Amino acid sequence: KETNYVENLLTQLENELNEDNLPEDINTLLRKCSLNLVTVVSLPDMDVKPLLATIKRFLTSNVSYDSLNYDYLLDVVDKLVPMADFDDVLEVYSAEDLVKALRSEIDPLKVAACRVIENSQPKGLFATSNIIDILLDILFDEKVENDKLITAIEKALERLSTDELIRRRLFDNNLPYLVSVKGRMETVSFVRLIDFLTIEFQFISGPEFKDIIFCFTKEEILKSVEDILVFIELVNYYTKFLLEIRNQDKYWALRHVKKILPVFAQLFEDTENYPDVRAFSTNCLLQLFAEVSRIEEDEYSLFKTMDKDSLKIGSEAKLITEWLELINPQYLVKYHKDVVENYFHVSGYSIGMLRNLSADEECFNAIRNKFSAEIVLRLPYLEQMQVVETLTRYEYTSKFLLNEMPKVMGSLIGDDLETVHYRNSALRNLLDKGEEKLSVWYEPLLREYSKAVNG
Amino acid sequence: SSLPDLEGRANIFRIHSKSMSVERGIRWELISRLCPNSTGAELRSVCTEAGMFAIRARRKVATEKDFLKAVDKVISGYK
Repeated sequence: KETNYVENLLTQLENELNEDNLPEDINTLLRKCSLNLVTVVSLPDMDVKPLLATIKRFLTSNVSYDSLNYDYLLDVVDKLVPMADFDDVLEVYSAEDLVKALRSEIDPLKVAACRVIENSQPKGLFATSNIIDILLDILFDEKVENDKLITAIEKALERLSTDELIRRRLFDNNLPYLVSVKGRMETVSFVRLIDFLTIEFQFISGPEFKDIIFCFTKEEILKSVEDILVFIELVNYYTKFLLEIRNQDKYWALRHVKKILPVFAQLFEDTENYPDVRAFSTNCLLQLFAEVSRIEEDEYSLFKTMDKDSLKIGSEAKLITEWLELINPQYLVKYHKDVVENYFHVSGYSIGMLRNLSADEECFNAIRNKFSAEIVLRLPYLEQMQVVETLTRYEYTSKFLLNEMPKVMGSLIGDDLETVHYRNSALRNLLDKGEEKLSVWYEPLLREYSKAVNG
Repeated sequence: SSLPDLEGRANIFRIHSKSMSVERGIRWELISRLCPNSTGAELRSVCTEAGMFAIRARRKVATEKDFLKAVDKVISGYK
């Protein structure tokens, strides 16, 4: 239907606010405004200048109200600014008005600015001005404990960072300031910088990249170990970094990082000196090592040095399963055929490693011998279905499950809801092969698939 | 479906620790920066876990360290 109704709700708010005294109902009205603004696409045909003028006036006026819950108002502002025509929004919240707002002491007014700056059109509007510069001083000030504002600043920054002009202001004009927060290393300020940087690396280009800000020295990483929360965030920053390297084919950045990586591995091995490292960060470190055994390099040069000197895959008794569940199976087969052959077996427990070792054909060949049709039927059905489903994932594994363990094929076809997910997953992954590849198995695979999905 | 913002995440953590025996100044903004793009009950489990690390170390009051142990277990912890 024709939603006029929405503008009727906005104008009636504009009136109840411009009044000499404000009602009790105002909060339920603002909530009704926020609710009706999610619904309806960019519509209510009027330049919104009156309500935004009234809203800006209401915020600059610090005025505490017994009824008014300032959040419900800002909720309207957050939803209004993007839907509204930005050229007319710039009239109310002028380029200078925002400089004024962000430098003020009125926290709700600052937030309003961040919603305006978030919805900047064109993006590089305030890139000529020091509006970007201000936001960074607020973001990196530990005394700023306003969660709604801190986020509004980041939500605004993330949106604007797609633009080259906005990024130039950050990594050139503000680059000296950014560098100061880094060497400063105050937990709250520093962690904010980590999180700001992990966002910025998504849009940063080869030249734009400044080594000084995105990279952490060996002496930096060791200094973080004191307040373990920082080391964890740093491990994370890098696991994330080494990932948006493969997930964007940004192999250029691989030189910058390669250097400090063994530091983490060293720190991991040392327990006599860094108990906090292996206590509070074992898992996320293992995650980062998994990423190192993935990076495009001269026959795993960096990773094998990291393994020989610090990781020592296989020497570590308790860790064998973890190594076999995480580290590149291409690498695992090449350098640890021993570890892969001697420690993997086909159990309910194994599944973790089974799904990782299956990923590389060469690796799966080294663990194909551990596959009896019997050893698999020993397991309960849920385990079997996980095993079968794992084998149903790759060409070589499906081909093996179909041809070599037909007793297992029989078990899958037969004669717990989790069991069914895995089974149906397996069933379809098999039917995607085709009538030919499947052969004797196609007719029942389809029968047992229709059986499972249709009813 | 949508996930919680840095603010909301801290709010989950703070409202949730009320019904928990927890030490004074746990830096909840910081704990939230360690659970990015993390579900409602994912964060609630980081609390259950923190509670467990306390019980595990024969403690009643859960440390921020117990929460760090909790994050590494639930968030950084692969199934």
